[PDB]
Amino acid sequence: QEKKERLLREATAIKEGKKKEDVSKKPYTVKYGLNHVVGLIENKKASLVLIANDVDPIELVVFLPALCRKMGIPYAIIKGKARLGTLVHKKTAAVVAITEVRSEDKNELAKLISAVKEGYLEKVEDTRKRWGGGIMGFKAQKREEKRKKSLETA
Amino acid sequence: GLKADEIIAQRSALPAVSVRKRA
Amino acid sequence: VDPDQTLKACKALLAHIKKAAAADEESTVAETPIWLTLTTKKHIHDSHRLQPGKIILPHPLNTSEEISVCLITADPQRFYKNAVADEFPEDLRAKIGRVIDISHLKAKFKAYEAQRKLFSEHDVFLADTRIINRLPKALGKTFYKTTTKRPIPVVLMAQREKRDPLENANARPIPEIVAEIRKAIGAALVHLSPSTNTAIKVGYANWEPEKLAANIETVIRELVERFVPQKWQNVRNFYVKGPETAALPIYQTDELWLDESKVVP
Amino acid sequence: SQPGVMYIARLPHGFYEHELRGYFSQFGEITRLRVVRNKKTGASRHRAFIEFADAEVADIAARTMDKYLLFGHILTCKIVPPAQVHPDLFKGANRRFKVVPWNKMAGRQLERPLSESQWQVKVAKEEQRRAARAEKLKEMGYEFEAPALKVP
Amino acid sequence: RLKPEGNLLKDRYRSMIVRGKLEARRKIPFRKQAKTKLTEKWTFKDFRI
Amino acid sequence: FKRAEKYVKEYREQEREKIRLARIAKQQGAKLVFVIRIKGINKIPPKPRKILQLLRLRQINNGVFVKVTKATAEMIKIVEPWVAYGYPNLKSVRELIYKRGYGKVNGQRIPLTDNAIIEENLGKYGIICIEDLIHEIFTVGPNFKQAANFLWPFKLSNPNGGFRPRKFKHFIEGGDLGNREEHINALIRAMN
Amino acid sequence: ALEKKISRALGRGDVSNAARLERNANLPEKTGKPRYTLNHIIRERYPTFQDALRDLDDCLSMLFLFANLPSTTAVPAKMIARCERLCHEFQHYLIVTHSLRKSFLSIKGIYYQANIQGEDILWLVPYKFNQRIVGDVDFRIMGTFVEFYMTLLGFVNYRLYTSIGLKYPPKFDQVKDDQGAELAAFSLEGLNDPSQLFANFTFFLSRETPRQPLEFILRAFGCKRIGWDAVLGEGAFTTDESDPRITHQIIDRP
Amino acid sequence: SKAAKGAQAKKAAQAALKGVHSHKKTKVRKSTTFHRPKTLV
RNA sequence: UUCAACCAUCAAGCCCUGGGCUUGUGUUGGGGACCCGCGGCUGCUCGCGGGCCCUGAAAAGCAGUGGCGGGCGUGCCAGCCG
Repeated sequence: QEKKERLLREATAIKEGKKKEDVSKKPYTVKYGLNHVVGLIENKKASLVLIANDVDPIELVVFLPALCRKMGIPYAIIKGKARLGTLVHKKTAAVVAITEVRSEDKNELAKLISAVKEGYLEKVEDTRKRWGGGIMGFKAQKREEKRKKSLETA
Repeated sequence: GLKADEIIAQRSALPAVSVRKRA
Repeated sequence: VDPDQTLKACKALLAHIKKAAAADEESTVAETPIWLTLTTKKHIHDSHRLQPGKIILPHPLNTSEEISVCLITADPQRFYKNAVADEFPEDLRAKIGRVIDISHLKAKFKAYEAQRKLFSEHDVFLADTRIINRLPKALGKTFYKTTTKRPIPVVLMAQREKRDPLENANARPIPEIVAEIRKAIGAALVHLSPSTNTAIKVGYANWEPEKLAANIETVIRELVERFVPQKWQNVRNFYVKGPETAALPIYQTDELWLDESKVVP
Repeated sequence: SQPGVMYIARLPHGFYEHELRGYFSQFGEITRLRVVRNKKTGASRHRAFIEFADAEVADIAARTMDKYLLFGHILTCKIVPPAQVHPDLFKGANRRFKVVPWNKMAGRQLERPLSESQWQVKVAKEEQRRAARAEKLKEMGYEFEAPALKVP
Repeated sequence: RLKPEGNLLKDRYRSMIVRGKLEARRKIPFRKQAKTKLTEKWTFKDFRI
Repeated sequence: FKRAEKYVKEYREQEREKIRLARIAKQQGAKLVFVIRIKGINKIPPKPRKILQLLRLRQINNGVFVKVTKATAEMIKIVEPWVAYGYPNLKSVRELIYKRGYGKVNGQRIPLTDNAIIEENLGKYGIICIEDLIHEIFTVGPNFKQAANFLWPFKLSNPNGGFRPRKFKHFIEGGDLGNREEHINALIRAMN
Repeated sequence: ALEKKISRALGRGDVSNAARLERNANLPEKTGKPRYTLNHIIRERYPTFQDALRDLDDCLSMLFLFANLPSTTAVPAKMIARCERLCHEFQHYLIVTHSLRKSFLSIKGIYYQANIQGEDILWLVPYKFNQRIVGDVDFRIMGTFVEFYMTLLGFVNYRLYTSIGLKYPPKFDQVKDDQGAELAAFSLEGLNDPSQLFANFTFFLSRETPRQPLEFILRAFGCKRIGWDAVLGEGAFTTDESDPRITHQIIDRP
Repeated sequence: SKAAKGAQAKKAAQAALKGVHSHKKTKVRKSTTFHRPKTLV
């Protein structure tokens, strides 16, 4: 509906003989779409990248933290591709990016970037290099505990 | 300039990668 | 207060400033403010008044073309921006470097570094009286820890539900706005704080000593008449000094008490 | 067993003694707490020290609230070692820091009547103040005839 | 000073039942709840600090 | 568990309310108004809490009639962030008293199902019927205080409770402080 | 399904989409009408206008009862106002056609008997007091009856007004309604003997007298000038009691 | 006890870092047989 | 388990016809030189208030003064005064 209203205003501007840039202002939106966001990261235009934690197939985003580290882009893994879809008016978004905001939100964006850098990236710097999984089931853990206490007693 | 703008625009030293020349 | 002692002080202060700067030379002598210092027996005010009072001078201040003036108005800013761009004289158009309303000010200058950047980008700040009570919270201690660049009150309201800014601006005519802005830019500022001291910028070192004498004398009459409680019975001392010079007394009292009630046996 | 001392900084405005005690009492028992404040104005200096009864509780709370983004502030929460904790760190803790109006005291004391002997002290003092100012104005090249103060 | 008697809403309801457009039923203030078991989420179980 | 942001928000709300009350008390400075208790700040300072106790607005969606004097205007100015008030019209007063009118006799709540209760309890003041009560309330007579203390506070409803997606939503949103004048009647129609 | 879509929109945070979808719900709390349209049901249940007139006893008793009830979730306040509006329109038709025949003040309420097109219509109206809703009745299914009965009464009123050649719905003044006009807020306009018992009199109703039944009965039996106290509402012929033109006064004070 | 104090600290940390909706409602099933639910036709 | 917005986007009062005046109290914390005014301090100095710079809404003991009421003389007040 907002796009229809904007196009109506631009049509009236063309009818009265003005450019559409004279009636419309430069937009600031959250950038989305996986190919678009990857292109923005490669062009180093993205200021912040949020990547969904539940992308299937996982190969669509498995390179993206390393890409952000190579390009020096602040990234964060976030819960909910549906949650990002609520931002971008979709059912699902695999990744979203902020490139630039308005002047009244530049401070908030900088504070969010610093908060991400100090509270997520420095904490996951050492844990991201480890292997996951390897957990045993409940009965297997109990059997192993009984075995090790039996060996310690004997 | 502003420290907020510096924080937003801070990147690494690795040069940008482009698929093609753009208008 | 005899005028000859003050005008003699004018030559003495200007000569001392010039010979101290001699130890660009002209640029060092210039842009050096002259401060008139009020010393009272009591506190001049019971609380910190954050709106400066205006004293009109025969020789106005901020007359240099390099002075940048930021004007803060009520919503909308577009009407006042169009007024500056179209129906203002060219000298005021060159002098006014920024027009911003209170809503955009609260949106884009909430940050302390943003307030400091706005502080450094301009010299004289004028503020509409409809919004000047909200400016201490919007500008913080950046604009109000120092009394130099506090927003000077101007009247832009048309003298007589929620007003819609787009539909109506509720503004006085543009020549009246021009006269008010010129008067407020040229006026000198007095700041009321719970103190025995009050410093007023009356002129610069490159001015002529007679213009200093006239400006100091009219500041004396208007300040003791309007802003000093208990008139001259509160007045203790008047000094003239520069940023780095000593204080030259131009009036020293004979009684150190407000009245006979302070003297008790 | 061993008590724990946590230093917390980047405090947003409003996050003061009672708020800190109520928030970290959820984590564990707080024995002492002090927010560093300016004595001239009573305003907080955005830092505080919290002394928990239990060191492991203090450590858990510090790792929980380290780098916490609160009202535009990224909180700092560190555990100070028992070797580097100061013996007088919590002097004046667990009580209000009053806002004393020194400026209003000054106004009132210049509003007080004084007797004639200490008025003689004051006036005499201010004539040597005038004399020192005059002998400084000798090098100034400026002459001011200061009128004689009449004696009460 | 007239004191009205009866209740006209009750009268209309009784007229509905007596004329037989609906049958007389009683109010059920509490309905039986589904038998469920409370358990902790896996993320909150696997939380470690 | 309570959040640190909730602690900071509560402190800032209390500080702002303290500043507002101090400004009102420093500044200092006969119609009929209808006052409805709405949701505001959870923590109430003792003076607005005492004023709400006097006006019997302890529960949300309670409505009372207030005669505008200097003291009553001062109290309403004190408790604006927790109330919505305006000028009720004749239809609003009549519908409130006839549909949700309850009388306080022996400290208990009994509806006005007859003129007998009004005659037995306000007959010494010349009020012998519900229409006499409405006349006293609407014209603000000499016995308006006795009529208003006889009238129980009105328990208004929440129309949002009739719609399942917005079942938990409060009907009146806080923020529009001040007198609503004749626009309190839309709220009276919706909630009565 | 529409409610599920509204829940999805509110859960995703699309407030404009939620409002736009809620505009398609046709809620009784917003429209004053039943949620579902029963116009096709009315013709099926009443094959003839005579059958409608014969069920008008139950219809009028139910609607005149519910016009004085507080707002509930089952029966919202706007739908109660629509009940009152339909009852006032029916009363205005009875006044202009002089179809009202008998009235009776019992201990339960006021019985009215009218004659519309040869059919005797008898219904009971409560006295204007606070009405008690007890737990021994099924109030929600009573509200369903109310929805059906207002759907019937709208068509009955339309047919009666069109038969006597008047515009339906009548002109209604909201300012007079908020000032309390009640029956006096309606202006009946044309399209495109016991009836004159009170024709020559001027009546004044006092404060303690039942204004709506007295006004209805007097205007149906030929009174053209009824004044009353100012608190009783807008639309009085004369507010001042001391007017010399008034012939009769109704008082009930000791 | 020290274990109780530690458990309180862990619960406070969990509430601060994840929230308070730590539990889920699970159906009680008297039978081991699962039936296809009856849907609208 | 909601980190939103919400002061006066002008009112009231004087002059009595000029568009002017008065009130409506509302400021993050630190650091560095340095010219001062006034109070104490024998004095140094310490306070109160000004002047010139620097800063991500930055931070690592140094806390300092007389009381009314309230709570259990008091390292107690989501209560105030001086």
